[PDB]
Amino acid sequence: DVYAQEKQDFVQHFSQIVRVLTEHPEIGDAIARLKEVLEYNTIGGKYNRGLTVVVAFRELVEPRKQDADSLQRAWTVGWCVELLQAFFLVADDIMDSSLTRRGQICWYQKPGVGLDAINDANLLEACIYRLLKLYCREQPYYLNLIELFLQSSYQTEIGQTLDLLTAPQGNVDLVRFTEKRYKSIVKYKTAFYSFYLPIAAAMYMAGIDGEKEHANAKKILLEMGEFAQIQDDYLDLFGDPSVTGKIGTDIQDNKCSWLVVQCLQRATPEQYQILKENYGQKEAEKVARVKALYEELDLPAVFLQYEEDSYSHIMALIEQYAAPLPPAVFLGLARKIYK
Amino acid sequence: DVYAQEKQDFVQHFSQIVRVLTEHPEIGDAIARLKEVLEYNTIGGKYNRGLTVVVAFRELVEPRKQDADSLQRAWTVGWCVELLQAFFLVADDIMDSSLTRRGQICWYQKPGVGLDAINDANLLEACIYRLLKLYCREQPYYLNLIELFLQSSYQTEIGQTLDLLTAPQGNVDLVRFTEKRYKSIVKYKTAFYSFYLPIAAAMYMAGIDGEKEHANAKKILLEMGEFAQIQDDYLDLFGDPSVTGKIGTDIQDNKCSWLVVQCLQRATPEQYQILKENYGQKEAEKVARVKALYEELDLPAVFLQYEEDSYSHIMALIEQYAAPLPPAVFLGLARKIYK
Ligand SMILES: NCCC(O)(P(=O)(O)O)P(=O)(O)O
Ligand SMILES: NCCC(O)(P(=O)(O)O)P(=O)(O)O
Ligand SMILES: [Mg+2]
Ligand SMILES: [Mg+2]
Ligand SMILES: [Mg+2]
Ligand SMILES: [Mg+2]
Ligand SMILES: [Mg+2]
Ligand SMILES: [Mg+2]
Repeated sequence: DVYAQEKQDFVQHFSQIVRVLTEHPEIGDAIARLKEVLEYNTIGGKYNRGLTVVVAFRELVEPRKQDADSLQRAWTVGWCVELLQAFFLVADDIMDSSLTRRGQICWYQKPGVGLDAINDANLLEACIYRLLKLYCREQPYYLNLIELFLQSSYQTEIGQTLDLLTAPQGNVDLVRFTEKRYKSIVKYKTAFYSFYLPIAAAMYMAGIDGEKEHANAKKILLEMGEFAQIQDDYLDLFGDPSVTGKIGTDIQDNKCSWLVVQCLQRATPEQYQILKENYGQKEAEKVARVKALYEELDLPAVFLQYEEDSYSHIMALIEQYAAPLPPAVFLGLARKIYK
Repeated sequence: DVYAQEKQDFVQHFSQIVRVLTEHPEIGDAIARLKEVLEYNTIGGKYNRGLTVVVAFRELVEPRKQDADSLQRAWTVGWCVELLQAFFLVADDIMDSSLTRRGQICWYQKPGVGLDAINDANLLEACIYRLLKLYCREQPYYLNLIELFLQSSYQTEIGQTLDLLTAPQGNVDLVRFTEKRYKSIVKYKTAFYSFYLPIAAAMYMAGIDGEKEHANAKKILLEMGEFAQIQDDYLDLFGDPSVTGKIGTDIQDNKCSWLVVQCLQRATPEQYQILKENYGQKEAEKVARVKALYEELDLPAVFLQYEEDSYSHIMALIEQYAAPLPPAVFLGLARKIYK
């Protein structure tokens, strides 16, 4: 695996990122806190979004053009994608009332952190533009990268607004949980930043700035993003937290999950009433009742059939839109998403 | 007053900003929520930071160069400074546990908003870069403006970290409340975004990009920022909430206020013990005890003498560093700050 090898080399570069971001004695205490925020929240994941930048860069740039400075800028932009994700996740954990992430308690759940995590999240986002300035300022793709990260943040935030508006706390929202609504939330809240952003960053760094090539890449990557969020929704309830590193909250949070959308399409009038009575509530027995209904409607089997259909669809889109990019750019990512 | 006239003309342009930011039917609901966030949080203030952009622009640019498009870009950048402030304040109200702002309950205290305000704050920040792209993309100062707003956000966030680290909830922190600590917090948390950012934005728009001229402007503006935060700290306890539009929380939040720093410099060993026992706690009787101690040490009189000394100092800095900029750029702002 092209990711599995480059993984340890990627993590080894974190130490330099922290040193450069921690490099005015008056702000000493604030800088020591930023280092703590970085070390707790940006390290511990699979680093698939950040590694995608590095792997795509090595596949798109001519090896004679892959000098020490060029590769350093590639790893740094990969770490900017990981920082963007860390910004979103620190805040998403507060708004989703989550307990754990990447095998440890959520940063905001830590004694002595609490709602100060809001500012900590904003500092993580600020660090992206600090790194882009320090390493890419004199490059011709500088403005393209800045605008890509800003645009990806706007899209994600619009997606999170849709996610939160469809999931009001204390209100029965089954009418809102439609396939059309689900597809819009997922496109904006995760597909852009998770798949389009790292490949587009590598494309701009390789000097591929054409509107058509970015549109063709986006066509594959947004569909891959849709499947990744469906899988994330499935694992929220049916995944092993020792593997996922987090505890699911979608049922309690009244979320427009892929699971609830599939339930509503297959439920009898009686089964709809069970869902209405038990969904979007904090009671453990009500959550268990929803999971029992999902297993009764064979939703894990419906998911298994969907993964197969989605995989074939994404492969047909790679055949249609990959050119002139090497298909291996999209196949490597598809190998990581589909298990 | 050059601000008092241009105030109504500034507010009249908000309608266009909202229309352009609310201009894909799938994200309809999210866009309707963004409009609600903008209308609740960006309108209702004095608009002094946003007006500073417009007034400084008209004073720095030749009237023959002040065309309809140029002025439209000036009002828009003024509204970007107001959006940046709205982003910081929506989040600062959550972390300071505030109740009201600009005469109404804090956005997060609204029933049905709560911690979703975290995402709402992030959308306000995203809107800045949406407006810069839509109006300033083809201008030579585009990258300078983007970098100025990003740098101002980083500085402010570093300042807020320092503010929160010096004010731990549940801990007696009087040792930390020094003049040197206070001056660092204030420089970063408010002075850059409140005074340096709007003048620098107008300077870049007028084609004044020289390192020396920006350094000379900053020398005046950061000192003005220091006084504005001291006045804000004084009004937190001794101001009229019908005038300030907000309720003070500095004593309850264990903040390193200018007032507590002055108290600690003038307190007898007995008075220090009263402060230690009553500061940084939510009990109304303990807050009242701290205010009684402040009035006993004549801190409102100490503030009155400070405003006079600060005013003379800022005027001496205008005489020293204003040139070649018209002194009226700094005098107009000084007239607004000093009451
Ligand atoms: N997309 C952000 C984070 C998530 O994927 P996560 O499962 O919390 O990591 P969400 O389900 O809240 O959308
Ligand atoms: N500077 C941000 C907001 C304040 O000025 P405000 O008094 O809450 O408006 P703070 O005192 O929290 O610093
Ligand atoms: Mg979540
Ligand atoms: Mg979420
Ligand atoms: Mg999830
Ligand atoms: Mg405050
Ligand atoms: Mg504050
Ligand atoms: Mg205050």
